Amino acid sequence: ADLERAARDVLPGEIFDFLAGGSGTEASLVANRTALERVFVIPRMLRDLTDVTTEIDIFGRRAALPMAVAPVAYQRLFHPEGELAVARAARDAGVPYTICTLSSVSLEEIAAVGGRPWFQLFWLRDEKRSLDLVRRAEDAGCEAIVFTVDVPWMGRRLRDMRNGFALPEVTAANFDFAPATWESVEAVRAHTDLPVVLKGILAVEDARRAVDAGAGGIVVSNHGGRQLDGAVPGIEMLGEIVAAVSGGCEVLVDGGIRSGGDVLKATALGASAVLVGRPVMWALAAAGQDGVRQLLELLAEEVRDAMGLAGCESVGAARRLNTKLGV
Amino acid sequence: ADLERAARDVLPGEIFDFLAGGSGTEASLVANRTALERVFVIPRMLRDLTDVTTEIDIFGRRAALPMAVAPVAYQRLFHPEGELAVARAARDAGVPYTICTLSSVSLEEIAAVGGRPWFQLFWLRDEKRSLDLVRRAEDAGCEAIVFTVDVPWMGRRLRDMRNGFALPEVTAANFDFAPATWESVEAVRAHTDLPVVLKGILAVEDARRAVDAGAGGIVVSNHGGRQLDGAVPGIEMLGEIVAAVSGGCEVLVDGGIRSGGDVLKATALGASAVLVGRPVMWALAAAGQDGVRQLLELLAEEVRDAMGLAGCESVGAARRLNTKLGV
Amino acid sequence: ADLERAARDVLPGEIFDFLAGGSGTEASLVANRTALERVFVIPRMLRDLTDVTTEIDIFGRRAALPMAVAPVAYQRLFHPEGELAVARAARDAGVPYTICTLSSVSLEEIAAVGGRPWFQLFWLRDEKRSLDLVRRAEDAGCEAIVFTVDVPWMGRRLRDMRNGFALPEVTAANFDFAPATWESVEAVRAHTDLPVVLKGILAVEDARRAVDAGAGGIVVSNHGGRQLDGAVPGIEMLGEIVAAVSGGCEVLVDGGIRSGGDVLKATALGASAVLVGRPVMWALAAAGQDGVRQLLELLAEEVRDAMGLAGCESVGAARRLNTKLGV
Amino acid sequence: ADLERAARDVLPGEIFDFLAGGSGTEASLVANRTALERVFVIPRMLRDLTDVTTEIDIFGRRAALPMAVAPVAYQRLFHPEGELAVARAARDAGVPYTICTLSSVSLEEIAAVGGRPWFQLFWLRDEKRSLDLVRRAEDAGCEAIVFTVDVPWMGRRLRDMRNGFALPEVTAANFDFAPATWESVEAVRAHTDLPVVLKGILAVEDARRAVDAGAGGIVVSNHGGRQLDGAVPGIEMLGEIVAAVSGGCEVLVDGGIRSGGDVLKATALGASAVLVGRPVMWALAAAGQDGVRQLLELLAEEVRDAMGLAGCESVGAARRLNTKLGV
Ligand SMILES: COC(=O)OO[C@@]12Nc3cc(C)c(C)cc3N(C[C@H](O)[C@H](O)[C@H](O)COP(=O)(O)O)C1=NC(=O)NC2=O
Ligand SMILES: COC(=O)OO[C@@]12Nc3cc(C)c(C)cc3N(C[C@H](O)[C@H](O)[C@H](O)COP(=O)(O)O)C1=NC(=O)NC2=O
Ligand SMILES: COC(=O)OO[C@@]12Nc3cc(C)c(C)cc3N(C[C@H](O)[C@H](O)[C@H](O)COP(=O)(O)O)C1=NC(=O)NC2=O
Ligand SMILES: COC(=O)OO[C@@]12Nc3cc(C)c(C)cc3N(C[C@H](O)[C@H](O)[C@H](O)COP(=O)(O)O)C1=NC(=O)NC2=O
Repeated sequence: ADLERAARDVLPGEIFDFLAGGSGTEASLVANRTALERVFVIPRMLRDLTDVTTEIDIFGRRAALPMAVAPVAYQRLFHPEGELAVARAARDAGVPYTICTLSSVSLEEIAAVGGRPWFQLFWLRDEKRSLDLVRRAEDAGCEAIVFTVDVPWMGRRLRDMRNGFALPEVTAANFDFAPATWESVEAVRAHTDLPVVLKGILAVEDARRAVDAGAGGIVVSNHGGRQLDGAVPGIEMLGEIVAAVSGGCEVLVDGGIRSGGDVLKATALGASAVLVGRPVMWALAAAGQDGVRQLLELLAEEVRDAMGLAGCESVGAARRLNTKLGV
Repeated sequence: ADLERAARDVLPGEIFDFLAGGSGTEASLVANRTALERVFVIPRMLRDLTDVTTEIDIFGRRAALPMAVAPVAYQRLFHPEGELAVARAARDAGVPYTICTLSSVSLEEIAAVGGRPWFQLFWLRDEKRSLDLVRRAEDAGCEAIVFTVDVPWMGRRLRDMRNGFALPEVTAANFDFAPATWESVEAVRAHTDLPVVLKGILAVEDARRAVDAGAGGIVVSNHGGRQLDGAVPGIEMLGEIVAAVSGGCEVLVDGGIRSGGDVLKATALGASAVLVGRPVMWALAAAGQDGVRQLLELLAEEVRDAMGLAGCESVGAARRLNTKLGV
Repeated sequence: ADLERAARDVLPGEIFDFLAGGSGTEASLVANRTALERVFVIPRMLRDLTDVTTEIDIFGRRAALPMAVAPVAYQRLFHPEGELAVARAARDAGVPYTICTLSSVSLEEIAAVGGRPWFQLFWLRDEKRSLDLVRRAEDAGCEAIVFTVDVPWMGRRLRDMRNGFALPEVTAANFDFAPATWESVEAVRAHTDLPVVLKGILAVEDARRAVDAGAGGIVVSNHGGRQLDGAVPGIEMLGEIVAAVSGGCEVLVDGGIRSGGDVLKATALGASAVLVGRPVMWALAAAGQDGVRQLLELLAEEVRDAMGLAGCESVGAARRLNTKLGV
Repeated sequence: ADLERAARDVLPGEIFDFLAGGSGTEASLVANRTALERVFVIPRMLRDLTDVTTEIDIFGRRAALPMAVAPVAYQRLFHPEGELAVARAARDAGVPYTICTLSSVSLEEIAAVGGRPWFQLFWLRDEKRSLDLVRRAEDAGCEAIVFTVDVPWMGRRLRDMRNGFALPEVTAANFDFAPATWESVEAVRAHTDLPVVLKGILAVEDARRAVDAGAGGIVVSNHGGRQLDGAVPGIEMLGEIVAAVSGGCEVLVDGGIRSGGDVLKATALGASAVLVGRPVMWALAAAGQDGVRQLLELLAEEVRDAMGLAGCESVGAARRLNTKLGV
C-alpha cells in the first residue's frame, strides 16, 4: 500500500518500471484494479467470532493466510538479499513462497530457508531440462509445481522497450525456453507426485480441462497485466471458473490484491487463496526481510479484521459470502 | 449541505477527520453517495396535495419527518453543549434523537430533554452491564433500543491512525466491549418491552432473521463507510431487504443522506425513515442548538418540497413511487 | 450550441443563471444531457432520399420540423422584443411557438404575429380565471393548450436563492396560482375544443391516464431539471411511455435537445416532436429575431442532415429507427 | 500509435484536423475507441503455437494479415508520393490497399504498383459514369469493389467548417455525386464479376439484405465517426451482424483499430478482417513509404504476438475466442 513510494525513491527508474509495468497500453494492468474496486461484499452480522482464524489447508499443508507470495523473477534487482529475504519473511509469516525459475538465487538455497516453498516452472525447449528442474524442486522439498502456462513468450513491455532495460551484472542462478502445451502439463504430472498448479488460466474451459488434466490447482490470472494486453482480469473470471471446477481443484487468483479487504473480496468470489506480487517487492526494496515481514504482518491483520467485520470466523465462511457489483 | 465548510473551519483537523472519515480506502464511504446519485425518482403528477404531510408513525409514536438523528459518539467533540444541544433541536423539530452508548453526556440527562429519544447499545463483555444499560435507557423513557450489530470491533480508520487521534480531556459519561451475536439480541429482546432495532444489517437473510428474532426494526447501513471497507452501501440493499421483510419490521436506511431529495429516494426504495449522522454534527459544530434546529427546519422544507413535486401527499405514497437507476 | 457564449456575455449574471439553472444540486438538469449522450442511433443505408422531408402533422397542422419552441417565461428578460421576436422567427420557420402564461407580452399580441401558437397554462387558484385564460387563448387563435402539470409549486432554484434574484421593472402581461389535479385537466378539456397537452409527464401510468383523460398529447419532461431534483430525465422514460400510449396521443419530449442529431435520437425513441427551450433564448439574447431565425434555420439543416445520414426520408421513418445504449 | 505526434508536427493544422476529425460533436469518433477499450479477450492457454500464421483468404486471395488499408481520400495531402507510397508499402506487406474514388493519383497508376488493390466507389449522379469507374477498376486488375453506402452526402465536419478548409492546388485524379440505393448496388453487381463489398453497414437487417443483394462482403463501420454523429460504433454491432449473416459474406469492421490487440478483439467479435485508416496516414505523413512499411511491419508483429498470447495459431481460431465487456 504505502511502501510503493519508498520503493520508487530507492529503486532505479528502469527497475521500478520493470516491476510496475504491464504489456501494451497496460489495459489489463489497470483493469485488475478497476475490477476489484467494483466488487462489494455483503457482510453477515452477529455470528460467533470467538476464534476467528485466517488459516487454510492447501496442497496438504496449513497456511497462516489464504495467500502466497507470487513468483517474481530476479528479486536481487530489488534488494541485495533478493529471494532469500522474501522466503525467510514468508516462512516466518506461515505463508507459501513461490520460487521462480528465473530466481537470482538458486532454488535449492531458497528452499533451504524452510517454510513451504512452491516452485514456478517455465517450460524449456528441452522436455529433459524442464523435467530435471521439476526434479530439483521436488528433491529440494518444494510442495507444489506452479506451472506458468500464459507465457509461450514474453508479452511486449513498452516501458522496458522505451528504457532499453536489461539485466545488469543479477543472474538466473538456476542455470549453468519453449511454449508449454497440454502435453507438457501431462509430462510434468507424470514426473512428479507434487500437486501441479497451472498459473495463467482465464477461460472456463481451460479451468475444466486443467482439472481433467490432473492439476491440483489453478491460478486465475492475467499475469498482472504483463502478457496479453486486453486479457480479461482474473477476478472477472473467478466466479465462473469456481462454479465450473466444482471443487475439483484449488482455485487461486492474483492481480491487484492490495489489502486485506481485497483478499476478502477474492475469497467471497470463491478463491481458495490469492497470490500477491508487486507489493511484496515494494516491501523488499523498502526494508529487506523486515520490510516483507511487516507487510505480511499488516496483511494478516487486515485479513483478520475484514473477515470479522464480514461475520466470517473462517476462510470457508468467507467463501460463502455474497457480493454485489457496483460503480 | 453548506455547513460542512463552517464545520471544517471551526473544528480542529483531527476532529473533523474523525467525523468525516471512513475505514480503509473509504470505498464504502464514497459508495454511499455514488449509490444515491444513481437513483432517479419517477414522480407522479396531478394528485391532490391539499394536505401534504411528512409525518410517520414509528415505534408507536408520531414523528414530524421520516427521519431520526443517527447515533454519533462524543458530541462534545463538536460543541460544548454536545448531545444536549442536538437532543433539544431534535425534540423541537419532532424528530427522534438516538442517544449513544458513548455519549459525552449521560443518557438520563439527554433523555430528560424530552422528545422521544432512542438509545443505541454497544454490547459490553458483561451481559449484565449490557442489560443494565438497556434498563437505564428504558427507565429513562427511551422509546427504542437501537442495537448496533456491525461493530464486533472498530474498523480501521486510517485518518485517525495517521493523525494519532485520541479523545482529549470529553468522556464516556455513561460509565463509572464484546462482539454481539444473535444470542445477545435475544437477551436484549427478553429484557425489554421496547422495540429492538438492529443497526448495521446489509444481508437479506440477516434482515429476515432479524424479524424472526423479534426485532421491531432494522437499519440498513454500512455504518457510514466506517466499518468494513468494501461493504455494500445500505441503499443498494434496501429494496431487496424491504421485499424480504414484507412489512414484518420497520426498515430504516442511513449513509449519505444529504437532502430532502435523498430522503425521498430512500423512501421510494421502501425505507420507513432515514438516519442522518454527519450533517447534524456539521450544524452542531457550526452554530450549536440553533444550527441543528435550522438544519432540521431546512430538511423538513426540502422533504415536503420533494414529496409534493413527486405527487405524494404522504410518506406512504412516497414509498409507492418507482425509481430508475441511471448514471 | 455556440450561442451560449454570446448569451452569457451580453446577459446579466443573475439573468443567465435564471435561464441556465436547475433545482437543487441540478442532478436532473445534467442527467438530461447525459441520458441523450448515451443514446446511439442505428442508421439505415441505401434508401431513397430523393425527397427527404422534416415535416410532421401535429394537432391538425403541418409543422416544418418535429419541433416547437418550449414555453419559457418572461422573454423580455433576454431581449427587448422578448416573446414577439421569438414568435416571429418561429412563424417564419414553420415551427409552433408556445406562449407562456407568464409571458412578458400579452398572449393576444403574440398570437397576432400569426404562425400557429400554442398556449401554456399554469393553473390559478380560481378555476374561473384559469378557464378564462384558456378561452382567451382559444379566442386568440391558439392551436393547443399546453397544460403544465409538474408545477404544483416552483422547485427550489439554488442559483436564484444565492443571487437573491427578482424580476426587475418585465411584467406578467397576461394579468391585470394553485396545484393542478386530474379534475383541473377535465375542466380544461370540457371547456375547449383545442387539443390539451399535458407537459411534465414522467410516469408510464400518468401517460396512460392522460390518454384516458382525453389529452391530445403529452410532453415527457422533467421541466429542464427545474422542478424535482432527482426526477428521471424524460428521454429515459420516452420509449416506455410511447409503447404504453400505443398511438393514443402525441408524445413530445424535451430536456437537453441541443442539435439535429438529438432531435433524431428523440424521434428514434418514439417522440412525435421535441420542445427546445434554453437554446432559443440564447439565440434571442444574442441577436434578437434574426438570431432565433438563424438557430431554427441551422436546426432545420441539422435535422435534415441527420435524417438522411440515417436513411430516413420522413420523420415517420426516423421513429422506426433502432437505438443502442452506450457509454 | 506513436506516429500521430510526428504527423501533427509536420502537417498543417487544417490538414491534420481534416484527417483526425469527425462530424458534429465527434460523439461517434470517440465512441469507436471507447467501445474497443471496453472489450476484453478471454485467452486460451497451452495450445500448439508451432506455426502461428496471421494469414487469411479473402475474396479469393491470400492476405498476410486480417487487415486492409482503408480508403482515405486525397493522400497527397499528407505526403508528395501520396497513394503510390501507401500502395507500395501495402503490396510489400501482403495487405490489400483500397484505392479511393477521390484519390490524388489515378486508379490505374495505383493499381500498376501491383499487390491486390481494392477500389472504393462513390456513386455518381450518372449510373453510366459510376459503372464506367467500376469497369476501369476491374480492367486495372482491382480485386474488389468497396461500394461506400453511408455517404448519400458528406456529414457536417465542424473542424473543416471552422478552419474554412479547402483542397489546395491535390486533385481528384480519376476525373476529367448522388446517393446510392439498393438499385445502385444491383447495378454494380450486375456489371462486375468482382466481389462487391458494402462499406458503412450498421443495421443487422442491412447486413442481411446485403447478403441477399449478392454482396461478397460488408464493412461494419460508422465511417470513422465522420458521417452520422451519434451513429453506433461498428464494433458494437459487429457480433450481432456476424451472427445474422451466418457466413453468407465476409464481415469487416473498421473504426479506431490502433494496435494488434485491437485486431484480435475485432476478430474475436467475429470480423473477417479490419480496415485501418488514420494510422496509415500518420505513418505516410511521418516517413512516406518507409513509414507505412514500418507501421505494417509493427502491426504484423503485434497481431502475431496478440494471437499467440491468446492461444490462437490461426485467425480462424481467433474468431472462436470469447470476449467479456468491462469498464
Ligand atoms: C518478467 O515476468 C516474467 O519473466 O515472468 O513473470 C513472473 N515474474 C514477474 C516479474 C515481475 C516483475 C512481476 C511484476 C510479475 C511477474 N509475474 C507475475 C506474478 O506472478 C503475478 O501474476 C502478478 O504479479 C500478480 O499481480 P500483482 O503484482 O500482485 O498485482 C510472474 N509470474 C510468473 O508466473 N513468472 C514470473 O517470472
Ligand atoms: C466511532 O464510531 C463509533 O464509535 O461507532 O459509530 C457511531 N458513532 C459514529 C461516530 C461518527 C463520528 C460517525 C461519523 C458515525 C458514527 N456512527 C454511524 C452513524 O450512526 C450512521 O450510521 C452514519 O453516520 C450515517 O451516515 P451519514 O453520517 O449520515 O452519512 C455510529 N453508529 C453507531 O451505531 N454507533 C456509533 O457510535
Ligand atoms: C421559471 O420556470 C417557470 O416559471 O416555469 O417553467 C417554464 N418557464 C421556463 C423558464 C426558463 C427560464 C426555463 C429554462 C425553462 C422553463 N420551462 C421549461 C421549458 O418549457 C422546457 O421544459 C425546458 O426548458 C426544456 O429543456 P431545455 O431548456 O431545452 O434543455 C417552463 N416550462 C413551463 O411549462 N412553463 C414555464 O414557465
Ligand atoms: C472525407 O471523407 C470522404 O470524402 O469519404 O471518406 C473516406 N475518406 C476518408 C478520408 C479521411 C481523411 C478519413 C479519416 C476517413 C475517410 N474514410 C473512412 C475510412 O475509410 C474508414 O472508415 C475510417 O477512417 C476507419 O477508421 P479509422 O481512421 O481507422 O479510425 C473514407 N471512407 C470511404 O469509404 N471513402 C472515403 O473517401
